[PDB]
Amino acid sequence: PISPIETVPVKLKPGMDGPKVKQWPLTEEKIKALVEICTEMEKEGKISKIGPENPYNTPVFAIKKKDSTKWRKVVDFRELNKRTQDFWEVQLGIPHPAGLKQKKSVTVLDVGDAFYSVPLDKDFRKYTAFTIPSINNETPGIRYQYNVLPMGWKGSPAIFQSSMTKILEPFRKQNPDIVIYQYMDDLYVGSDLEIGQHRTKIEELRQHLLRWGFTTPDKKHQKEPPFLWMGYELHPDKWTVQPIVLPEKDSWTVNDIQKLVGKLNWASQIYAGIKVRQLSKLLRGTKALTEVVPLTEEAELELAENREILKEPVHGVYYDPSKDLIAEIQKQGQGQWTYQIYQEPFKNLKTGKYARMKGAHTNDVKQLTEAVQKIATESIVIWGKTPKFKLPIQKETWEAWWTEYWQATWIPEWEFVNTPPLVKLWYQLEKEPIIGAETFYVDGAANRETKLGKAGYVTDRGRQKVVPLTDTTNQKTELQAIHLALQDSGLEVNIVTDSQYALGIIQAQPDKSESELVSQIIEQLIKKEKVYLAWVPAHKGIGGNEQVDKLVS
Amino acid sequence: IETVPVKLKPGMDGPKVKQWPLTEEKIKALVEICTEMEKEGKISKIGPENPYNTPVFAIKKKDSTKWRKLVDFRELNKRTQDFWEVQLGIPHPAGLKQKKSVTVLDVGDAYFSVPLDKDFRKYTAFTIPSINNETPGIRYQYNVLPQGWKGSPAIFQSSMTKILEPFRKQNPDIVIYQYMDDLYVGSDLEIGQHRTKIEELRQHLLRWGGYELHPDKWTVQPIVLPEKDSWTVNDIQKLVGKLNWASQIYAGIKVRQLSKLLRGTKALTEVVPLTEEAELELAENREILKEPVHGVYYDPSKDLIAEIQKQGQGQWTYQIYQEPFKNLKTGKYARMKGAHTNDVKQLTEAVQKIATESIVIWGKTPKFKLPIQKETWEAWWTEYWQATWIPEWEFVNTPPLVKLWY
DNA sequence: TCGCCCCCCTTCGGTGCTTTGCACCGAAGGGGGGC
Ligand SMILES: C=C1[C@H](COP(=O)(O)OP(=O)(O)OP(=O)(O)O)[C@@H](O)C[C@@H]1n1cnc2c(=O)nc(N)[nH]c21
Ligand SMILES: [Mg+2]
Repeated sequence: PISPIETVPVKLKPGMDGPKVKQWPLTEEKIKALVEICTEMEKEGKISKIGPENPYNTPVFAIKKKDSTKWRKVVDFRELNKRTQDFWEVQLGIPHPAGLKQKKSVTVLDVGDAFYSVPLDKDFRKYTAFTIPSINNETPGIRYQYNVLPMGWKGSPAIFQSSMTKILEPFRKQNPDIVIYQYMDDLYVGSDLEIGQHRTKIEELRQHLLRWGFTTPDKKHQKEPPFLWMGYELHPDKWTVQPIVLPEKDSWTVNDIQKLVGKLNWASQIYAGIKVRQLSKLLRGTKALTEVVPLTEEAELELAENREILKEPVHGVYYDPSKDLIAEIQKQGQGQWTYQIYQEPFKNLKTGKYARMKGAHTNDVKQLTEAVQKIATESIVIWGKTPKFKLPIQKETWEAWWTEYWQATWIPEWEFVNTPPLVKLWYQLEKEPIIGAETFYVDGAANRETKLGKAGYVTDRGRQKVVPLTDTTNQKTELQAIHLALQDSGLEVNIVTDSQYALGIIQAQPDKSESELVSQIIEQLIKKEKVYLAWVPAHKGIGGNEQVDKLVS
Repeated sequence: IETVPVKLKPGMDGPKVKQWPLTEEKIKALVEICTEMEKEGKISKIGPENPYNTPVFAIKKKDSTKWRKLVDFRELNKRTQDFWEVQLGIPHPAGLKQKKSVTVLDVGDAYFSVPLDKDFRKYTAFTIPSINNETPGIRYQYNVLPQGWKGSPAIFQSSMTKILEPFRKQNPDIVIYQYMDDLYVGSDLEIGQHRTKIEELRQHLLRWGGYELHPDKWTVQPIVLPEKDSWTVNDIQKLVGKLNWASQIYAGIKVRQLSKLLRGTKALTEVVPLTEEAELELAENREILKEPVHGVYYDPSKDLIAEIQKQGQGQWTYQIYQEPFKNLKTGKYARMKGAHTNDVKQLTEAVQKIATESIVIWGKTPKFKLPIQKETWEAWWTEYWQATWIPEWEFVNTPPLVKLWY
């Protein structure tokens, strides 16, 4: 049937006209599948024959459905889509089973031929003109236009969703104690009514839907657990992901690895401790999706660990609004973090991971803070509130950080949890100069046209060094000069530089870097006992700085 | 009444900004506020064929613990036609910063009695999100002058003067300034007498449709030089680097007689006696820093900019300028909630305070350069926002070379 | 040989700095998943 709901008015972008592209050849099975849907869709009023005074066209094809032998008619509206107005999409996100509450009675229903039940704005229909080929070289194809939302058109999802929202609204206001998760044409319906009253409400919902032209076929009407929903399985007390099958190859392409990393990220929502850093490294610097990539040793190890985790059965549980949400995080190494969200111990609502590298230079305290922020955002999305945190960082470590770091920072209510490795600051610059420690005046300069440079130092103990450098930069020579002072000094040292750039990096206490040079400076800072680092303006004849600046020249 | 024709700026389209995630309680407030606004015809349900959007959230001031809807129209306002060209601008009174008490009243509701040009309404769309994405976003657009839209005070301008004229007729020494949805109302009366006349202004407004600011003690915080009895090499280096940076702001500041006190490759902890010619140079520099800088004047045609540095133990310094190194104001913000725990709350409160001062002083808010990571700010700031306006901002990571402002 | 949404990982290119590379960031490529 076709909804009597009002059409949504739609325009082409200004200046634009409609598509004019010729149909391609398709197969006999596909053509007969299309004719069964086309001449039947015409009989249902879904399309109408048109002729040559309509100057638009677009080509059509068909793909198989997961609903047995049924085919899905789709038209290649790439051109019409570019010329169609923009839309504000109303699907803001994807519902998650960990946000469901336990319900006494649950139904999952699906609308039949959902897009084809919503009428298309009459003035727009002419732009959807297509043609069914039928063996191509037999006769010229018959021309049609859509009267309903076509699959493949940019506007169809939003106009369907908004129409579905309006049709459900009479029913939602009338039954506030019934939860209806509405995802496209798929309706999860939960309630705390007894099954008899519940089935009464389902039948009423189905009838309201049918008066608006939305069928609910029996094959897609689930009334018994486990419910198949959004790629999960809903049991009364728990939920699971539908099975995850990892590719197994003896030679891997880039595209294979890309598929494997995707599956693992999907798994990481319920499987704790998944890691993908070493597998993802394999994608860096490749240049074709069919290029063979040999797995490094680290990636085989990571893969083997994930496979072990995936062997074990896991489930999430459902949300209890009367209990706190709790989020716990563990460090996994090389900027990888994994977390669990629960309310009762050892009963996870869900898990996840954070592994993004933000910035050229960073440290574990910052990345922990990023993971906290990702989890805070995800918790607002799923549950409407943020959790309490359990974090593997000492209160003194945090307090040391946010009082020595110049940017505002914060972490909400959290409790220390001793699950090594702990998050820690790996060194701390002294706030005052160190008595009895050598004082290094450092400098590096580079010639920007030459790319040649020098890095050097002078010392209050009379020490001096200049090293030549090749294919370098201004900023690199300054890092290099500091590297050299750390290399030649004892366990305690005073350093004076005129590079705000270098001071800027080091003062943030990074413990990792995309730069091999900054990494070497970091490992040197970590081995020192005390380091005081001070800045002076360049080219101002300041004692020590002026002498090393003279010497670098 | 009939609508005023409104345009975007030439070659600009309307705002297309995504809704961010909202807590359960903010979502429930928005749904209640919006459905009642819908019933009253102030907003209308729309669909996805309107391609514009602006984020919506909600705030709750704690000595009026009802929720206030806030639509972040910053993008829309930037793209809306200026009203000075159409002569619909509001003038700033120079007397407001001279009063000893200024009270802010939220008069946004008066806008809802004036309809908005029907061709402009589509640019005001916003979307209420859904917990765990149970449903699609619910979309509305305005039929009336929106709160937080810069066009509403301009269009409502002549009507607002009519409602206000009796009150300031009766009270020639009280100064009222309209900024966006707010009236800033200042006087020199005793703190309990001031409050009483604020309640009288309310009741006159109520018959058709915060806390006390004190501009008298918005103390300027100059660049200060340490005072010690013995000075290390390190002390003099830190002192010289600071005055070199300050010579970009102040005129004729010397360090040549201090720089060569440090002649040679010296130990940072070596105590260096100050020469006559250096004590000479230093106290002169302290006098120059003492009283502010000659030749710096506000320009109403240029934007204001504010920089903030965290100083620690709840202290936050700030400068407001239009041209680099020509500060119209330098200050220090400090606020204790008795915990000392939240940098992000303190910074969010420092931002409202500083912007408030700019409204009082100059009639507009500055663009802030915020010393915080974008994503840390965006995770938490709406928890602490209490103004009906929102200033422009950007995120900076500036390591302190010198500690100039402390 | 299609559409719309979220997520992650990588790459690319635009912006602004009292720069000459560098760091930041948004958009677009690939993948996963949903309907
Ligand atoms: C969400 C959608 C509805 C639900 O899709 P659906 O699986 O429930 O199938 P439908 O209701 O049509 O009939 P059915 O429930 O009797 O089987 C469909 O209208 C169309 C849309 N959709 C789904 N997959 C695709 C696709 O790949 N390409 C396109 N352009 N659109 C698609
Ligand atoms: Mg269906």
